[PDB]
Amino acid sequence: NEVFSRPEWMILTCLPVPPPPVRPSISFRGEDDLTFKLADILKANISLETLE
Amino acid sequence: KKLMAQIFFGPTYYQRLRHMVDDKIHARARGPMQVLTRQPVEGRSRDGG
Repeated sequence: NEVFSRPEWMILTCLPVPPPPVRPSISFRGEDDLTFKLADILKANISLETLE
Repeated sequence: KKLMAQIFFGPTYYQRLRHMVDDKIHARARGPMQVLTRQPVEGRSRDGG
């Protein structure tokens, strides 16, 4: 559906960052595994940009 | 009054199992909720729901 979908939109050019509620910090801060994965993705993107 | 039907009677060995109601009774009324989902926690010992 063109209004709400497009074949190009399937190829994600931007990854939304879930807000803090989606990634609660568990007290032991104790960031969840999803936060670590997001940090790794951001580091990879930064390294790629620096290389380019 | 004497029972109409005679009753089978006698000693027998019995064991009290660890399962007791005192530790198997729980009740919740707006207790703590999980931060992840803002829903009641699990476990009576932790005042769950």
